Amino acid sequence: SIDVKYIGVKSAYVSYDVQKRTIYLNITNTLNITNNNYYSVEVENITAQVQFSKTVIGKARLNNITIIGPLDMKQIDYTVPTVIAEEMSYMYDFCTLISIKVHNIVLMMQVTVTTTYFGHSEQISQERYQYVDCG
Amino acid sequence: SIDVKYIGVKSAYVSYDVQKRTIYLNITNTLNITNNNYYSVEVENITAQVQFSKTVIGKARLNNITIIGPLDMKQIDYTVPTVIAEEMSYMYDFCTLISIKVHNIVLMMQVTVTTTYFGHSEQISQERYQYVDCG
Amino acid sequence: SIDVKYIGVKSAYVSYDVQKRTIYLNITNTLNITNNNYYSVEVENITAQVQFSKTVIGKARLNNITIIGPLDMKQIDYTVPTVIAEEMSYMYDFCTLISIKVHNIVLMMQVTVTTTYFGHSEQISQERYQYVDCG
Ligand SMILES: *[C@@H]1O[C@H](CO)[C@@H](O)[C@H](O)[C@H]1NC(C)=O
Ligand SMILES: *[C@@H]1O[C@H](CO)[C@@H](O)[C@H](O)[C@H]1NC(C)=O
Ligand SMILES: *[C@@H]1O[C@H](CO)[C@@H](O)[C@H](O)[C@H]1NC(C)=O
Ligand SMILES: *[C@@H]1O[C@H](CO)[C@@H](O)[C@H](O)[C@H]1NC(C)=O
Ligand SMILES: *[C@@H]1O[C@H](CO)[C@@H](O)[C@H](O)[C@H]1NC(C)=O
Ligand SMILES: *[C@@H]1O[C@H](CO)[C@@H](O)[C@H](O)[C@H]1NC(C)=O
Ligand SMILES: *[C@@H]1O[C@H](CO)[C@@H](O)[C@H](O)[C@H]1NC(C)=O
Ligand SMILES: *[C@@H]1O[C@H](CO)[C@@H](O)[C@H](O)[C@H]1NC(C)=O
Ligand SMILES: *[C@@H]1O[C@H](CO)[C@@H](O)[C@H](O)[C@H]1NC(C)=O
Ligand SMILES: *[C@@H]1O[C@H](CO)[C@@H](O)[C@H](O)[C@H]1NC(C)=O
Ligand SMILES: *[C@@H]1O[C@H](CO)[C@@H](O)[C@H](O)[C@H]1NC(C)=O
Ligand SMILES: *[C@@H]1O[C@H](CO)[C@@H](O)[C@H](O)[C@H]1NC(C)=O
Repeated sequence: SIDVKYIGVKSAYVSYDVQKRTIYLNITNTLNITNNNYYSVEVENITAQVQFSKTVIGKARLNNITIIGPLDMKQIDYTVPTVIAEEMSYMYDFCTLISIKVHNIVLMMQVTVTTTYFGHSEQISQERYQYVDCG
Repeated sequence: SIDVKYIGVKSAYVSYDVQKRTIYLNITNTLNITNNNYYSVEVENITAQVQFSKTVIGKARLNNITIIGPLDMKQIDYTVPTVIAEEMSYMYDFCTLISIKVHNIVLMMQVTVTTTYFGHSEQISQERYQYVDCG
Repeated sequence: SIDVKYIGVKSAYVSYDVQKRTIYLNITNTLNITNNNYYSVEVENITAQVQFSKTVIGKARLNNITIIGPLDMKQIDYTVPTVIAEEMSYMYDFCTLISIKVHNIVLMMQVTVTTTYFGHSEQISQERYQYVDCG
């Protein structure tokens, strides 16, 4: 990345801003902007690139061979009982939340067992989070 | 990436902004903008690129061979009982949520077992999250 | 990517904006904009690109061979009982949600077992999330 910007409200190169209930009288504004941008990003000069994978098996006895990749979830139990017994009561639940395994952003790249790779990998995440808002 | 921008409300190169209840009188605005952008991104010069995969098996005895890739979910149990017994009660549930395995963004790239790859991988995520809003 | 922009409300190169209840009198605006953009993106110069996959089996005995790719979901149980018994009660459920495995964005790319690939992979996601709004 080159230019990553997070701005809460207002982003401006030039901002002539006047707010409310304001007197803006007898103003002479002169502005000259000579802006130039030159970009040379991700230039590659490879005369020879070689990726080689070789597997050779000869008169071999293989048994009980197990290969497991990443992210192996096994024998997982969730138990969230919710028992509510009432007896001449006044129940007032305004905003009650029961969240189980809530995912917002899941970015996965090159999650493998055997990988051979060359170059650039980029991940960018921007957000403005707000889970619960009870007024 | 080159230019990634997040702006909450207002994005402007030049912003002459006047708000409410404002007096904007006798104004002389002169503006000159000479803006130039030059972009040279992702240029590749490869004279020779080779990817080679070779597998050779000779008089080999293979048994009980198991290969499992990523993201292996096995024997997963969710149990969320919800028992509500009432007896001359006044139930007032305004905004009650029961969320199980809620996914918003799931981006998956190159999730394999054996991978051979060359170049650029980019992932960009932008959002403005708001789960619960109870007024 | 080159130019990724998220703007909440207003995006403008030049914004002469006047809000409500405003007096905008005796104004002389002069604007000159000489804007030039030059783009050279994703240029590839390959004299020779080779991808080679070879499998050779000779007098080989293979047994009990198992290969499983990614995203293997097995023996998954969801149980969400909802028992509600009433006895001279006043039930007031305004906005009650029961969500199970809710997906919004699922982008999948190159989710394989054996992959051989060359170049550029890009994923872009933009959203403005709002799950629950109870007024
Ligand atoms: C604004 O400028 C004009 C011309 O120069 C002038 O006549 C006027 O008096 C100025 N305003 C005030 C409030 O003096
Ligand atoms: C920008 O404009 C002003 C306005 O008179 C001028 O004086 C200045 O020489 C200009 N600059 C360029 C680089 O054009
Ligand atoms: C890549 O191309 C040639 C070959 O190597 C080299 O002379 C040149 O300077 C390189 N380009 C850049 C932008 O570096
Ligand atoms: C390992 O080998 C034994 C006997 O050789 C067999 O009983 C067992 O099942 C094998 N393991 C697996 C995971 O298959
Ligand atoms: C605005 O400019 C004009 C012309 O220059 C001038 O006659 C007038 O008086 C100015 N406004 C005020 C409020 O002075
Ligand atoms: C921009 O415009 C102003 C207005 O007079 C001028 O003075 C300046 O020389 C200009 N600049 C260019 C680079 O054209
Ligand atoms: C790629 O093309 C030729 C061959 O390598 C080289 O001379 C040139 O400079 C390269 N181009 C860039 C933009 O680097
Ligand atoms: C492993 O081998 C044994 C006997 O050779 C067999 O009973 C068992 O089922 C094998 N494992 C699997 C996972 O098949
Ligand atoms: C606006 O400009 C005109 C012409 O220059 C001038 O006669 C007038 O008085 C100006 N307005 C005010 C409120 O002065
Ligand atoms: C832009 O327009 C203004 C208006 O007079 C002028 O002065 C300036 O020279 C112009 N610039 C270009 C680059 O054309
Ligand atoms: C690609 O074409 C030729 C052959 O390599 C080279 O001279 C040229 O500079 C390259 N083009 C770019 C835009 O790099
Ligand atoms: C593994 O081999 C044994 C005997 O050779 C067989 O009973 C079993 O079913 C095999 N495993 C699978 C998964 O088929």
